[PDB]
Amino acid sequence: VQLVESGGGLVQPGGSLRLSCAASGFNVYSSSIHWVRQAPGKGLEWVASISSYYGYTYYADSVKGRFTISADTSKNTAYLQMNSLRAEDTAVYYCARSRQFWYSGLDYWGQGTLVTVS
Amino acid sequence: VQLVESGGGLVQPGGSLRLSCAASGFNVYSSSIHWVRQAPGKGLEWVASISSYYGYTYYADSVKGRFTISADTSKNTAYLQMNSLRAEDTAVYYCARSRQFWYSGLDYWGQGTLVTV
Amino acid sequence: VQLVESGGGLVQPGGSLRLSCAASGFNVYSSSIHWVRQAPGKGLEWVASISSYYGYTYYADSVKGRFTISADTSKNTAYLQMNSLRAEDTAVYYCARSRQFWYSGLDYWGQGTLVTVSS
Amino acid sequence: TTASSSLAK
Amino acid sequence: TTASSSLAK
Amino acid sequence: TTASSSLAK
Amino acid sequence: DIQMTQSPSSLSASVGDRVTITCRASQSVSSAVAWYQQKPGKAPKLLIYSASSLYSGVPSRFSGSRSGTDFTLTISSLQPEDFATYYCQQYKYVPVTFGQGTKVEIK
Amino acid sequence: DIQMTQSPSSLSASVGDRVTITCRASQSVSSAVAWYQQKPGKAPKLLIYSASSLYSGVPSRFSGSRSGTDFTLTISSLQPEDFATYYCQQYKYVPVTFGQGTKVE
Amino acid sequence: DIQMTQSPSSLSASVGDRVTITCRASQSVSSAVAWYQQKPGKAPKLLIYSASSLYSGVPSRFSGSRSGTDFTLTISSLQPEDFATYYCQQYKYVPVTFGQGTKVEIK
Amino acid sequence: TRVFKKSSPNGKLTVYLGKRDFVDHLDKVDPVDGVVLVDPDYLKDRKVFVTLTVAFRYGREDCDVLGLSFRKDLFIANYQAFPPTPNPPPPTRLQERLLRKLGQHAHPFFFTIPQNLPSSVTLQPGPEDTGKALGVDFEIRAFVAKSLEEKSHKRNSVRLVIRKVQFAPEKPGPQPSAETTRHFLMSDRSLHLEASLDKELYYHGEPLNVNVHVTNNSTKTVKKIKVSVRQYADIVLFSTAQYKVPVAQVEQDDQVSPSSTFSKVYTITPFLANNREKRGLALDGKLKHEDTNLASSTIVKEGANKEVLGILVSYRVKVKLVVSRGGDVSVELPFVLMHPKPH
Amino acid sequence: TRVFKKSSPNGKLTVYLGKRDFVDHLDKVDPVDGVVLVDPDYLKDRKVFVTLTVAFRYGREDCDVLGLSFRKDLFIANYQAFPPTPNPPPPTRLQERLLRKLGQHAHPFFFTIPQNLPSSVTLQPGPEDTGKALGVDFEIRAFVAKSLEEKSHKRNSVRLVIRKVQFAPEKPGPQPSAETTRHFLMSDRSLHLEASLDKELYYHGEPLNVNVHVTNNSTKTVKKIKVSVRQYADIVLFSTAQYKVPVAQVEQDDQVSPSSTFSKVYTITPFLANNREKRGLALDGKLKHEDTNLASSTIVKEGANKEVLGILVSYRVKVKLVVSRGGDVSVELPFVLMHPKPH
Amino acid sequence: TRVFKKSSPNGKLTVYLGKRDFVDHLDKVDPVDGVVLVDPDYLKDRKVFVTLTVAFRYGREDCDVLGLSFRKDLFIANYQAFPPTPNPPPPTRLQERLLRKLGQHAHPFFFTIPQNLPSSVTLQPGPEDTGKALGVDFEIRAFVAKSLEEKSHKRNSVRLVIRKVQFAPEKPGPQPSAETTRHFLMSDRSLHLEASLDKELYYHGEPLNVNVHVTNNSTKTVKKIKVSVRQYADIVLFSTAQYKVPVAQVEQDDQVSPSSTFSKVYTITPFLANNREKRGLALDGKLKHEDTNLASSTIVKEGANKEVLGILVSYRVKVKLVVSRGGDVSVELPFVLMHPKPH
Repeated sequence: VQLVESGGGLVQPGGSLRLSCAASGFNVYSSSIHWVRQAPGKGLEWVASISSYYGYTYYADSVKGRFTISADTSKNTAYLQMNSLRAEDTAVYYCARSRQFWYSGLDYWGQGTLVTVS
Repeated sequence: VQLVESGGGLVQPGGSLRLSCAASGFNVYSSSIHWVRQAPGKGLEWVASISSYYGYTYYADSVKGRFTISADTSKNTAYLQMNSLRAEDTAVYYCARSRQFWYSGLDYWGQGTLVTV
Repeated sequence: VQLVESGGGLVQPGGSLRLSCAASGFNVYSSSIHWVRQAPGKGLEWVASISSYYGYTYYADSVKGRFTISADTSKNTAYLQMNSLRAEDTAVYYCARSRQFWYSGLDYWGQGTLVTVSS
Repeated sequence: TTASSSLAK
Repeated sequence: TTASSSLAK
Repeated sequence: TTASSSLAK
Repeated sequence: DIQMTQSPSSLSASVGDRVTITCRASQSVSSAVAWYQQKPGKAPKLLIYSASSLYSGVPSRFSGSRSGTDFTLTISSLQPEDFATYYCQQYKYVPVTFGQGTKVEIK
Repeated sequence: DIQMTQSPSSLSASVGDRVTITCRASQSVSSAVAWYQQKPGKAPKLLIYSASSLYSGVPSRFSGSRSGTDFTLTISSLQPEDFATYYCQQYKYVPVTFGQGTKVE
Repeated sequence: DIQMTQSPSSLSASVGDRVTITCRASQSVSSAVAWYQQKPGKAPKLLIYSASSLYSGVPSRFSGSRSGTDFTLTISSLQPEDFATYYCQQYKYVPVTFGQGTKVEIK
Repeated sequence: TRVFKKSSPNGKLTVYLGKRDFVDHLDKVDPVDGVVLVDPDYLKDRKVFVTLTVAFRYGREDCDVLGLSFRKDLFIANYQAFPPTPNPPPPTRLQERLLRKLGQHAHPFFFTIPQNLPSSVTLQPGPEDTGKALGVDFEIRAFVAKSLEEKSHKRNSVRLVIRKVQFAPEKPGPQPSAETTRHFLMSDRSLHLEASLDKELYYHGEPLNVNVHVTNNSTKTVKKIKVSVRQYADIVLFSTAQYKVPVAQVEQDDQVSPSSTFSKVYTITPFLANNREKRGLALDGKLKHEDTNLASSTIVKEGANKEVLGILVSYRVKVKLVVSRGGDVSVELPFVLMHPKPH
Repeated sequence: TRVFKKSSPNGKLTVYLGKRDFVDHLDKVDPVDGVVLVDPDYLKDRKVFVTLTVAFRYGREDCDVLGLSFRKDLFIANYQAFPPTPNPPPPTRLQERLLRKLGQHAHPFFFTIPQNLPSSVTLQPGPEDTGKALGVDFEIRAFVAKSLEEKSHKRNSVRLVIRKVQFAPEKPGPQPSAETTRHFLMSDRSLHLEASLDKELYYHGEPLNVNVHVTNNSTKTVKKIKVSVRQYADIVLFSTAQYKVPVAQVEQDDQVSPSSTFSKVYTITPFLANNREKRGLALDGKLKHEDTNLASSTIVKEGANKEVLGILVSYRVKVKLVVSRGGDVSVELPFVLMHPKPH
Repeated sequence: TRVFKKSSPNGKLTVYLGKRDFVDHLDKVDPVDGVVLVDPDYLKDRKVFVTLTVAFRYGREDCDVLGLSFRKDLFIANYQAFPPTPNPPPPTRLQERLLRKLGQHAHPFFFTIPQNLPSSVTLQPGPEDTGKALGVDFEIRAFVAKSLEEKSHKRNSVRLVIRKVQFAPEKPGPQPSAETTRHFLMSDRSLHLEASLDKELYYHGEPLNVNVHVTNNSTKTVKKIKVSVRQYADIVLFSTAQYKVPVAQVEQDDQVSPSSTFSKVYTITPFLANNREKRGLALDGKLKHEDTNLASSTIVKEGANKEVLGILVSYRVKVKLVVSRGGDVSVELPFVLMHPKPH
């Protein structure tokens, strides 16, 4: 089982970018994909999520409407689109699995990818 | 407990007038207001009634469509509109209460008021 | 009880004719009317039928849409419209009664009348 | 048709 | 599927 | 209102 | 209409007497009858309701009873304040109907 | 269609003989077969219905019987007024089908 | 938010010691606490879930337990591979939240 | 006194009955005793029968083409009028006087309704349907037959409808009142309320006054206040059920501010005129199709048991406080609604 | 002669019957006797059972997604075909001849239908629904199992549909007729009417002739005339119920004047084609999905009792005289409707 | 460890319970044992009870105006908490430790769920309706009362919902597979097919890979192929019924040509997100209003009997081969769907 990220790098202030999380060895109909982030050296924060089995998605209030989430269940991957990046949001971002039935913490963590704004 | 009238007086044929009946001490959701009339010295006659609890109203055939009866259940009073008066309708008019459950005769009678035409 | 059909005779190629079958002594709600035909000297063949109780009608595939069958249940009578006649369809035509409940063969037969096609 | 009659005192 | 057979007299 | 307490070990 | 008839149109008596007044229905009204008292120039008062039961507060020397289609109001012992006019009505069917009316007096 | 065949096309006999006529179905129809008689120039008459039961009013010297999917009409004793042509049909599938016909002399 | 307090902000020990870390919920979250380990640069690993049950493959010298709303993570016998920073979490109410972080090191 | 009568279209079978409405008092119920009259020659030694039935019916007997009668019986009894039985069930005064009129060509008949049975109650027909609608209706049938299972032709039988109805007790019960607190999740800041009525028992159409009092020692605002009267029908035809509907209500914008106190009285009246179209509203017993009061609240006996065998209907007032940013609070309280013991 | 057969898809289990339609005569009903053939080595240690069931089924086996199978059972019987049970239930002529045919791989089986059961009946599927609709059906099921409670399987079982049907009695009953006198409330002047039929019993599709006679010695006018034939379904499942629908009717504008006399004969025919879409119409027993007559009227046994455990269906004529300005009057009368005794 | 607590608004009556999700093992089922604490002065002379009900409820307790509570019970039992009843049914360790915590003011209470009962199951509420929808629910109630028939009151009683749920067995059974040979009416040329799954038991949301094989040794063409997972909800409230609905399906346009062969594996997942609006889909036990998975498939005990009341739910895959000019064919096969045993 493995989980991989792609899409990080550098972004202009006020620009937009998209991030991806490809999952191997677990199914996105008995699992979930959560995105949590960490400004360098600081305590990590939870930002965005998708729960495919029920169909819902949830976000944090600090990013509502600016971040958005989607997943493909045949390619077995999850994507998020970030609009209008700002100095408050530049950080490293992780994608991670959670058991769906029933939530038992973030088991498997992607290798982390970073979003500089400059 | 009392029933009071007002609005009588003088009229010319072809005109219209409105009469009122204010009820004190009884409520118009467990009772009803009836109107009956009497040409001077003659035997009295029944003309109109309103039964608020069921919502219906009734009239005499000499008078259907030309009269109309109405009541307000918050002010606890009744009104009727007499359209197009004629010599045949000149009379004294009484408003009277009846038990709703169940009908037992007109027992509280207003003081009577008159309509000259 | 009797069955009679009439209206046959001479028809043009590409013309049309209407045949009638009047039933006496049996009802067109506990029975049915069938039509079968015979080129001279040949083995007869079934063409059309109307089943008034259920409301359906049926036809042979050689004739579907070109013929049409109909009946009146107050006049106790059947009619069919032989449309777009042609050389292949000239023959004698019979109207025959059948039991409705339940089918037991064509047992009252009209006298037969014929449909020539010619100029 | 439900009717009534009389009966004595 | 519902079929018939024979049965000689 | 469905709450919890604490039975001890 | 349920027509009403009442007789006699006028009558007279003396103090203490028995008096009878009759109201006759034009159709077999069951028991939905009532009787009212009218003094001259003044509003009524109901005396008998449901054709037998006397109304509260009335002195029992008034009295009525049913007889088939014919309803009888009586005064058991007449008094010097009875001299008025009396009205019959039915109330089983709308429109209700009031009677011809009759008067009672001394001599 | 349910095709229908019968044989022989023609035959001849004498008064009193016992003669056979056979009709064969191209598909396994049930006992829903009937037979008719046609004199030349005249309308038919039905002789056998449901492959066994002879029709009312027919002299009982006519007969028929089912044999699997081969239907046999035999006449017990031919008489001087039987000389006509005879037909076979199935009737439990539409369109119904009539045989090629046979004659007797 | 279900805010979180975590203390001490930094700790120190030697090989073999028994060390304690506390996380106090600002509201009475029942038992949906979990604990994670972050080495510098590297991605996390989850150590304890449902506040008591240690996760598979973890050496049993890690240990934690509930106490009211004061969740306690301890290391039963610290070893030279433990020098990292550790994070508290609750997962009953969305949005899930975060510890402030606490490092562990030799002296 | 007077007597009702009904007879077969052949006129040879006639039933007299004392009263159409029967009172019950939770320890006693009047009998349905009467007399039946027959032509002794016509009956030709058929037996003469009468049968009380309580039926959970549906659809009208108008001979409409409806999907008639989920016709469950709650109870049925039998009496043999002719040939005469032994003495039981001796004639009451009324039957003695009836027979003194009618002579020996009439025969007495008698019943006692089992006490644990409903009142006559009809559910209001929805306008989208046709004809009458379901309701527990009493009925007394009289007929002549050789056997009880016989086909019972229309000329052989006759039908008469009766009601079983309840009236107010002679002494009132305790006043209905209730109170409630809504303290916030952790802080002592609280919303609190009270309500009370004039009486437990009301006559139909008489206005109810509900008192309301509110204590708001909290930051939230009470936006709007509702008073409703709710009707409850405990259908138990086959398996326990319930149907509920508001029969009247009043609302006002008289808000209560934060850190504030308030009180008011609301006057409310149940009546039928403005409920003319509502389906499932329970109406008191109808003879044929007459209008009548909202179904009077039928009351259980001192010994409760299951208390419902057909339809059982009751009313409750409920008051709701509508609160800003969520957190509404409500209270409910009972009352009974019926006519007084007729004079 | 002929014999019907069905078999399991594995071919190891086969059932034979002599008839698909069973007649009943209200004093006797034909048995469903037959034979079942099985591979005696295939069954190993399982046992062969045949079970009759008559059920108030709904829905269809079309594999549709419907609210399927109100599988109420009225009557079920089971029989152990193998291992060989003792002598009851001695083989009939048919069973002996079947055994002579098949050999010892076959074993006989038997049933007898209780008298108090319906005919096959089906209510017409409304076009707004999908698949079949409800109607009491008979089914005979034969299967191999370790125990009667064991799980079923396609290869283990075979399932066959049969019908129970009734035919006309050997002799007709009395003529059907009725009359009525619409006298007004007090006036001697009156309206009077009559109607009568050819017979009590009719074959399907054969025209009914209703005689009508009117004696209008009154001031009111008979504005319009109608003749209708009504169908009644006395459906019972746990409660009593009924559904009634008109299946054919004819109007006539021939008004009857005041102070007048009139008579006429009207001819009417019940038939299906113009009732094709009407829901709730009761059709006679279907094998799979075939069209068939309006349901032949079920006739009660001489010893009646209740007689109703499923659908009971009957017909009546009724004639309505549409009197202007009140006085509307009608009359109804019965008849039975079924095929003649085949031969 | 932990305990769940509920109490009356008066605070005088409190119920402690050990677990909310009770499990059954098909040979044993965990008890609902617990303890109830009551103020010994408040109860005065009232008796104290706990009562368990499993009910085929409908509607919701939101005080909405719905057609509430078709409240048929499947099972009900009672236990006397106070005054102290004799020994039966001696305290478990959990009961004793609860008593050590609470002291003499508490008293233990006990139950055994009979083996012949369902799990918690709920039918999905239709969006056109309001509030909750039907589903068999467990509920435990405790009250202080004068008698078991005495009237209820909010301060007198307390309510607590619980669940009964089933988990996967320790070892799987045989792999599901099925095959068919569609030969035509007379000729040997035929259409042949097969299908199979990975295993018979799956966890919720884990993909099914259904294997399919086709061997078309005939002239016809297989036009389209479809895989569906069908859910079956057996309703056995009083008369047998079932409602069956497709919960996921996939289509393959890869037609199979005449005289040709084909095979493939299709991946399919049952899941709720795209079935949100579909009424009648059976969901697993909700506590109050929570979202939750498709109902885990109830498994019958080793001893069969009927073993069914309320709702029983199972699944099957089916593969349909659409064939040109008719003659279509399908195959059907079961599987079970439930969580693994938590640890």
